[PDB]
Amino acid sequence: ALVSTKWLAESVRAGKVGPGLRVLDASWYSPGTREARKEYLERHVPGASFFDIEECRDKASPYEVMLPSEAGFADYVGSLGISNDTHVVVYDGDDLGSFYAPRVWWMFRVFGHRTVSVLNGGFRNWLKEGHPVTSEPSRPEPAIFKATLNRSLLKTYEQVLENLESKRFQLVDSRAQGRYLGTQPEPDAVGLDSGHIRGSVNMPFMNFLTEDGFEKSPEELRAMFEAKKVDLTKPLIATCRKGVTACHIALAAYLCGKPDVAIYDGSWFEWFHRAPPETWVSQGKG
Repeated sequence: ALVSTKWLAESVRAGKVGPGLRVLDASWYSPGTREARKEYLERHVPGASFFDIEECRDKASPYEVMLPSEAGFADYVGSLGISNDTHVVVYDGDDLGSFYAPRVWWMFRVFGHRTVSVLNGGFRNWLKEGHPVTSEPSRPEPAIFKATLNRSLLKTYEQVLENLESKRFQLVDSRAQGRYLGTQPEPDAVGLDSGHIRGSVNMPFMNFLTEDGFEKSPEELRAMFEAKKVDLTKPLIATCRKGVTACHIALAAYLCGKPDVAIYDGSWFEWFHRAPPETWVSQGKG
C-alpha cells in the first residue's frame, strides 16, 4: 500500500504513467487556508490528475464527505483514465506528509479496486527531494471502471449503534486527543460539540507519521496498536470527524497485515446529529 518518491520518480522518468499507472493529487484543505484545486493546476507530478473530494462524494447528504454511489464513483474515476487493471497512486500536499490521500486509497478499495498505493512522504517530500513538477494539463484517455461496493470495509450509523451493546468490533477514533475528550472544539462547524462515542479508544492519526512526513515502520505501527491494547486479529472500525483521518488507522493496520479495518464514514458529524445523547461523552460535560 505504500510507494516511495524514488519509485514514482523513476516511473515518471521512464514514461510509465498512463493507462497502467495513474497518479492522483487528492489534496483538500479547510476554508481559508490553502486552495487545493488551484495549487494542483500550478504544480503537480507530471501526468498526475486531481481527484476532487468535493465532487466525488454524496452531495445530497447532510453529512460530511460521504461516499458517492458505485455509479458516481465509476464515472468520475473512468474520466480520469483509470480502469480496473490500473495501479493508482495517490498523494496530497499537506504539511504533515499525508492527510486526504488515505481516504482516497480506502475509497478505491471500498469500491473493489485493490491495486492502489499512497506516495510515502507525499508531495511535500517530492518537492523537498527536487523531483520534477509541471503546470501542464494531464489529459488522459477515458476508461471504463466497474465499481462494486465492498460492504465489509464500510460501517453505517445503524451498525455502529448496534455495536454499542454487542461489542463485536473495536472502535478507534483518530481525532486529536483534545477533540476526542471534549476539551477542544470541533473546527469548521457551528454548534457541533466535541466528545466521543462511548467505548471508542483514541489513536490520533498524526502519531502514525514521522515529523518528516513519512509513515512509521510496521514495527512501530504494531507497537502503537499493542500499547493501546487494540487487537489486530479482532474486528476494528475506525471513526473520526468525517471518515477522513480514520483511513490512516485502516492504512496503518493494513501495513501490519490486517486488510479489513472498516471505516464509519458518517463519523462524529453524523453521530452527533443522529444518536441518542447517552451514547457519547464529553469532558465539557455535554
